[PDB]
Amino acid sequence: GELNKNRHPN
Amino acid sequence: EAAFSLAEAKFTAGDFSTTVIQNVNKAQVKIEGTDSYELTGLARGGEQLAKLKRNYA
Amino acid sequence: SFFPELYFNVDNGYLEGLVRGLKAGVLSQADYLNLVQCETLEDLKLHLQSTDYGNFLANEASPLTVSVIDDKLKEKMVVEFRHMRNHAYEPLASFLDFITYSYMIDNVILLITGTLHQRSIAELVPKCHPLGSFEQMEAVNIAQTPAELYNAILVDTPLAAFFQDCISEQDLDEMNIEIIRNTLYKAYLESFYKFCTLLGGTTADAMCPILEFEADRRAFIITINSFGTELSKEDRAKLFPHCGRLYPEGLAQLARADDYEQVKNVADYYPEYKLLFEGAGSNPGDKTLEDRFFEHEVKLNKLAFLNQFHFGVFYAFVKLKEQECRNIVWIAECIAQRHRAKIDNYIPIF
Amino acid sequence: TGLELLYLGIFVAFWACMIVVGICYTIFDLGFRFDVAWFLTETSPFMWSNLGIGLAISLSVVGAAWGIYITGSSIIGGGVKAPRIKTKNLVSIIFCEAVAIYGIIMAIVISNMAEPFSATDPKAIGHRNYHAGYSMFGAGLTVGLSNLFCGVCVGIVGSGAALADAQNPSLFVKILIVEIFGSAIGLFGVIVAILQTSRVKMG
Ligand SMILES: CCCCCCCCCCCCCCCCCC(=O)OC[C@H](COP(=O)([O-])OCC[N+](C)(C)C)OC(=O)CCCCCCCCCCCCCCCCC
Ligand SMILES: CCCCCCCCCCCCCCCCCC(=O)OC[C@H](COP(=O)([O-])OCC[N+](C)(C)C)OC(=O)CCCCCCCCCCCCCCCCC
Ligand SMILES: CCCCCCCCCCCCCCCCCC(=O)OC[C@H](COP(=O)([O-])OCC[N+](C)(C)C)OC(=O)CCCCCCCCCCCCCCCCC
Ligand SMILES: CCCCCCCCCCCCCCCCCCCC(=O)O[C@H](COC(=O)CCCCCCCCCCCCCC)COP(=O)(O)OCCN
Ligand SMILES: CCCCCCCCCCCCCCCCCCCC(=O)O[C@H](COC(=O)CCCCCCCCCCCCCC)COP(=O)(O)OCCN
Ligand SMILES: CC(C)CCC[C@@H](C)[C@H]1CC[C@H]2[C@@H]3CC=C4C[C@@H](O)CC[C@]4(C)[C@H]3CC[C@]12C
Repeated sequence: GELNKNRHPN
Repeated sequence: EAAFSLAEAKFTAGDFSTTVIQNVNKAQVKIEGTDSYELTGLARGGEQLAKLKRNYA
Repeated sequence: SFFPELYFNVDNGYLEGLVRGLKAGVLSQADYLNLVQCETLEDLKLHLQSTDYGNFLANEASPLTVSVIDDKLKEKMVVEFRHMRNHAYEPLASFLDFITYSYMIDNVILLITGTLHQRSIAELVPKCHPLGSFEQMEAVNIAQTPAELYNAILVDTPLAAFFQDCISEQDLDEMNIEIIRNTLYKAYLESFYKFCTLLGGTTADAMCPILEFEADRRAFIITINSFGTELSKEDRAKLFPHCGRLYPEGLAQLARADDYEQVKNVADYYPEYKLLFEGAGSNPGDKTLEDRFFEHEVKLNKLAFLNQFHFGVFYAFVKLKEQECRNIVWIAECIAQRHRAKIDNYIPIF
Repeated sequence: TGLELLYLGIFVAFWACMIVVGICYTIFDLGFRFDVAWFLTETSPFMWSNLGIGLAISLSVVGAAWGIYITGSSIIGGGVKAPRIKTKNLVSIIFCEAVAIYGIIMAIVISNMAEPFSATDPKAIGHRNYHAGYSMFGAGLTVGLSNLFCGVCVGIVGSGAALADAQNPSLFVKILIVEIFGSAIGLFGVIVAILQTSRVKMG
């Protein structure tokens, strides 16, 4: 898992 | 086997699914070493949860 | 002696009898075998209906799932504990509140974890343990401000006393959530031990051993799990509760410990823990250290029922029913995943 | 422990006062003023006898009530899940109540020994009347306190037996024996009281 620059989870 | 290890972990560590899903932070495996779930089973989880991680890895 | 016989039943005799009656309904070994022989979760419910559980699961949907069974078991335990609490007086009420602090400590950790990661606090309540529900509205509609949440905890939560172990709200964003949880649990366990000792009499006698084992197992497992992590020894020793039987030079040796062999050497000084470590082979196919500690905890809780005029019966019943719910969920998991081989890993009670 | 603090303070103050008062009386050669004879003699035998009867009945009833509630709380708590208890364990309550009965009986056996004097001078009241008063008081104390302790003990054992019964029916029949033993003490007290007022005669 990771939260991207937009904090969108994968 | 990974699913059964997850069940065995839930036996001891309790309901850690919410804690795992909330403390996401950054990905440790990509397609890094940025571990974020260390100490999750610090008091109760311990080996089971560690084993769980290994299995899913 | 404190002569709890003369006055205990004045306020708590009815609840003593009621909680013992509830404990009489915990599945015995024969019931566990009967449930182990099931083939499908529907058959598990059938075999469970003949026990004290009855029709707690009849209403739920026919295509049963382990999550549904776990939720129903937790709901039943919560209902029973709440009914006992509502009929309890000041001292026993404080005791039961102390029991619920254990789950409030996890719920507050969930709240701060969600708030720091900017998720609505109202959306985190569903995942909180019912026994530690924050019915107070001061910690709701926080607007995702960690400082506001910390002030709410301090003002309108019994955890305010345990949050003085920290120094400021900045710690919420400074210390890892696990360290915060373990520090809160250390403070809560010390407060619980002091409360039980102040109660004295049979309560202290039958309750101090359980809290002492809790502290010792917390120390052992915090030492064992933190070997490969960044948790330094100095910061690790802060998480060891001081109630245990390891307090003089035992916790210090654990803090200096740097391997599982050294933890075993420290435990060797205490035969009751020496046996638990000896039986914990930890290799595949045999009981692990956590399972041995669970067995010892169940043994202590069961022995808590040999005393009569004490409040430790309520804590023992709560923990025994928690273990029973975990055992039933484990059996359901083994049934669903067809892993019959390990179906015997449940810890029997009575 | 505020009330406990008050009781402890009163007890300590009273007994420190008693120690200092005894020291002063002994040392100042004023012992003759500490006539225990005068206290035991001028004090009317009627006070002793009536306190004895009142205690014989009241302390027995206090023990019976103590045991009754001690065991009834457990009975009615256990019976929520095993109502059969209410049927079988009333025996415990019976034993507790039996205590009170002894009380009244001894009260009667003591109250039958009372009789006025028509005298006020200790030489006129006499050894017979003074001993009658003292022995009625002592018999009242014996029966009342023995019954109090027996009732409390039987109540504790009955609560234990009711909690045991809620989980295994075949235990009460073997635990009642303890209650029987706990009951014997009551009888003993009564016997002693009867021996204390056997040769008591006011008049
Ligand atoms: C705090 C809780 C509430 C209080 C609960 C407890 C109440 C205690 C009841 C007190 C009554 C005591 C009896 C009083 C009569 C006896 C007095 C006596 O011995 O002296 C007269 C006796 C006999 O006196 P006499 O016979 O020569 O006098 C002639 C006779 N009269 C007076 C009646 C005409 O000895 C003396 O003369 C002593 C003179 C000095 C006084 C010494 C008194 C002793 C105590 C003094 C200190 C206080 C003690 C406590 C310390 C502080 C608290 C811990
Ligand atoms: C740490 C505590 C502090 C110490 C003091 C405690 C409080 C005691 C004071 C209470 C008030 C009484 C004051 C005297 C009142 C007048 C009495 C009187 O007329 O006396 C006639 C009495 C009795 O009469 P008499 O003996 O004088 O007359 C002769 C009688 N024949 C012939 C029979 C012998 O005697 C005195 O003259 C007494 C004078 C001194 C009395 C002092 C108070 C006595 C108690 C002192 C404390 C005792 C413990 C000491 C150790 C403590 C250590 C911790
Ligand atoms: C706290 C638990 C209880 C123990 C402590 C309190 C005990 C006493 C409490 C009741 C009130 C006081 C009773 C005594 C009354 C005085 C009687 C009297 O004057 O006659 C005495 C009598 C008679 O006195 P008399 O003046 O008639 O002398 C005899 C004279 N001929 C024979 C000619 C008649 O003799 C005694 O001295 C008897 C001893 C008892 C009196 C002393 C009481 C002691 C009080 C406790 C302090 C002890 C001092 C050492 C401290 C350390 C202790 C380890
Ligand atoms: C220790 C230092 C030296 C002391 C020496 C002086 C003598 C002792 C005096 C007391 C000194 C200590 C202070 C205690 C104050 C009274 C007791 C606590 C407060 C109190 O009375 O309130 C509640 C009872 O209600 C009430 O107010 C009811 C009390 C009044 C009842 C009066 C009847 C008794 C008369 C005495 C004869 C009986 C003798 C028996 C041996 C009890 O409070 P809580 O414990 O529920 O709450 C916890 C806190 N309060
Ligand atoms: C270290 C701690 C202290 C230990 C020491 C003991 C302390 C005990 C406390 C009691 C007081 C001390 C005992 C000795 C003093 C007694 C009084 C003597 C004074 C006196 O001369 O009185 C005589 C009568 O008293 C008498 O003859 C009375 C005799 C009985 C005295 C003892 C009674 C005490 C109370 C016991 C209660 C036990 C209860 C058990 C549940 C005179 O009489 P007379 O014939 O000359 O009259 C002539 C009239 N014209
Ligand atoms: C406060 C509680 C504990 C009680 C008070 C202590 C009692 C025992 C003390 C306090 C003051 C004392 C009085 C002080 C002075 C005298 C005068 C003396 O000629 C006779 C005794 C007499 C009258 C004392 C009797 C005992 C006394 C009343």
